[PDB]
Amino acid sequence: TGPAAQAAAAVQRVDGDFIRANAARTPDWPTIGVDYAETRYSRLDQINAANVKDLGLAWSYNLESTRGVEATPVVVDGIMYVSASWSVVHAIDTRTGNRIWTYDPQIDRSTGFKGCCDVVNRGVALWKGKVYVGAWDGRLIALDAATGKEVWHQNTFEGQKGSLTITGAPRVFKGKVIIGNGGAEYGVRGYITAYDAETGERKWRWFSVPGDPSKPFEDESMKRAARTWDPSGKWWEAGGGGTMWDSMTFDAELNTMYVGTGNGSPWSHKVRSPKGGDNLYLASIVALDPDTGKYKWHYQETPGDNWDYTSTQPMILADIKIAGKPRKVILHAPKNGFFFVLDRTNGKFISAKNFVPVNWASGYDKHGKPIGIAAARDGSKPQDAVPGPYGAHNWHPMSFNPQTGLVYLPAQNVPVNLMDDKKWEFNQAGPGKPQSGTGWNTAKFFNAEPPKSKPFGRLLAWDPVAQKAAWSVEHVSPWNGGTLTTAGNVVFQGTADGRLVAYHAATGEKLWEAPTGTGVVAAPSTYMVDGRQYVSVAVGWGGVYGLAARATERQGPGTVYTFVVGGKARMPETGQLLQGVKYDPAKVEAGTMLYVANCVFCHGVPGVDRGGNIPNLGYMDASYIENLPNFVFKGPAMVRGMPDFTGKLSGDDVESLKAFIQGTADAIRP
Ligand code: HEC
Ligand SMILES: O=C(O)c1cc(C(=O)O)c2c(n1)C(=O)C(=O)c1cc(C(=O)O)[nH]c1-2
Ligand SMILES: O=C(O)[C@@H]1CCCO1
Ligand SMILES: [Ca+2]
Repeated sequence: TGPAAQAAAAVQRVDGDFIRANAARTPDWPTIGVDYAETRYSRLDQINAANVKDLGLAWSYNLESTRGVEATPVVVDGIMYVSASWSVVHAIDTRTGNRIWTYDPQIDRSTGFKGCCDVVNRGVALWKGKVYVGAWDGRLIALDAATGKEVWHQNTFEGQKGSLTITGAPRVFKGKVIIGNGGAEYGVRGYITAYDAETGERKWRWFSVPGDPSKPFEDESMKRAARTWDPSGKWWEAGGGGTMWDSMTFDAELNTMYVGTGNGSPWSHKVRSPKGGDNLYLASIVALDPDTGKYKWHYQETPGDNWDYTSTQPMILADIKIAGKPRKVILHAPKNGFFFVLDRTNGKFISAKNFVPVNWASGYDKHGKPIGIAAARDGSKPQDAVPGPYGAHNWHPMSFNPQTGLVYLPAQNVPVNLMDDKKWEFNQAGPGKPQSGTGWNTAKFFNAEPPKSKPFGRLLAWDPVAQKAAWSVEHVSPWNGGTLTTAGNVVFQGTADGRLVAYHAATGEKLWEAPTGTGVVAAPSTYMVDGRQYVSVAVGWGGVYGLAARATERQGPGTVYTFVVGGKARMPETGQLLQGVKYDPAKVEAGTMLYVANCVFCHGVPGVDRGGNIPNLGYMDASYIENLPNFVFKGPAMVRGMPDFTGKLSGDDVESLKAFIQGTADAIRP
């Protein structure tokens, strides 16, 4: 009614000029990152360091999901849009806390296995009356802002090979809606595509890595890039990787957009490109002309990527003084553990400093190239990878407060040990090849020896000019949520252990907190409605680490929590180690290999891990393990994302899996 008409009117106003005008005072949060630079800085200061202790719950909304929720809500004139699990979009009237509409693309649940890292979505984009979502199955869908009905869709995977999915938020720059995809763990060729925002007509496409060099190159950037790959490994079969699954930003004055590119496929550099090569444009920040998609320049953060070191993590465009001169930069802290400051007018390196311990490089030289540590490229034997695949910083948003000059950065360590699988062949699944049973192709072996580093999680306030930490708050677990900062001198961040917390932006002192029940991964947003400031966070534990581990005992549905000074709304709202399953201990080794090939990256290690948004097999009732075939072949949980292993497991393979599951629980029992 009133909500639908308000929604139509509010979203109709969203365009480039609107996003710029929203800068002087930010009453709305029109893009997932507030502005095109994606600073995630609100200029609102009604909630400030002196009164944030009086925040209370204004309302909460049930997203009804059970898997990860990674999106920051966007809000214009009190009308909120946020996605949940399986690409479902919700439009919420913040004045009542009630649903306006829900759009469910009805993703085939049997395809949950096609993505490496949970069935997530990092948000929607708004533009001239429509809401855009990148769906799991490859559709870019434009929805009517008032009704949630589809206006148009594009099958963005048409004609492209491999296990592609979409998890990121689209961006709309100058009337073109742009989206990438995920899949480099499986073997795909990364690309982004731009479509007309009004009609959906395809406008341009840019691939981040070259195709078969015996075929015409799509553009000069591809011909140039081919000179940095060794064709003896036929990289184009597996695809090469380079997926752009998360960060994109835009500078309208420079008429330049920027995209972070992903890791190599397969992960092992010696397998992917045998004789060497930087493998452009993997692991880079790339600048493109937003109108034509044409390459302008790039800066490669990790040449010869060999550890799943994506550069897709969220960058922030900022204007800061360095060496006493004004510089227009890009701030970026990707998985590899270095905080980069780059010149956004030309891609020139300014500085890089590690923000956590690292063991693949000792630093960057004066030309902006890493100085490698040899052992890290020795794939012939197990080697701890620090930061490793989970990343020193993953997609969880960071934020920049220009008044303190600090970047509030979620940092962590999840120990992993890697070595190369020199006998890997693309799509040839087999025992011991990690998750190959559902299409992964990393060409690595994991934890052939136990990693030695210790896990950690902390919120860093990083000074990009001095390239050092101004303050740090230690958390109990890795995989804490994204951040928000505001002119009220506060920083908001949810924790893996189940709280939304506000800290003083200058000191890191904790000023306020509330429980969220489940661990939080998405970053909050803030906005004004009828003269009052609200802070909202969409809570749904998940993402790749959240599939298998957790730091709260409690599990519940995805929920948007919204706080205001004085709110009074009421808040909404482990196990036994498996024992007794009959098994043959002699089959534990065979079961270990079959389990690593088919189950580990969703169910974790039985008993050792406790379960995240997917339950751990070492804590299930014995009936599930005693009767395992009932569950792995066209099981009752297919509708929830448990794959069908028909044609993948046979004979006595399930008995071997039982032996590994009960045997591992028996080995660690106190
Ligand atoms: C992620 C893509 C998965 C892979 C790979 C495997 N499993 Fe799974 N499983 C997954 C989900 C999302 C679920 C449902 C969780 C819920 O209850 O909501 C499951 C569930 C199971 C179960 C319980 C079955 C049931 O009907 O309740 C079992 C026993 C199980 N899965 C076993 C299992 C094994 C042995 C796998 C490797 C062969 C395996 N799963 C892979 C997701 C994923
Ligand atoms: O290589 C890829 O294409 C790809 C895709 C995605 C994804 O789309 O979410 C992730 C990753 N890689 C990845 O390396 C990673 O650490 C990761 C974590 C998460 C998550 O949502 O928690 N997604 C992804
Ligand atoms: O790269 C991935 O898809 C994830 C990150 C952690 C392990 O595998
Ligand atoms: Ca990856």
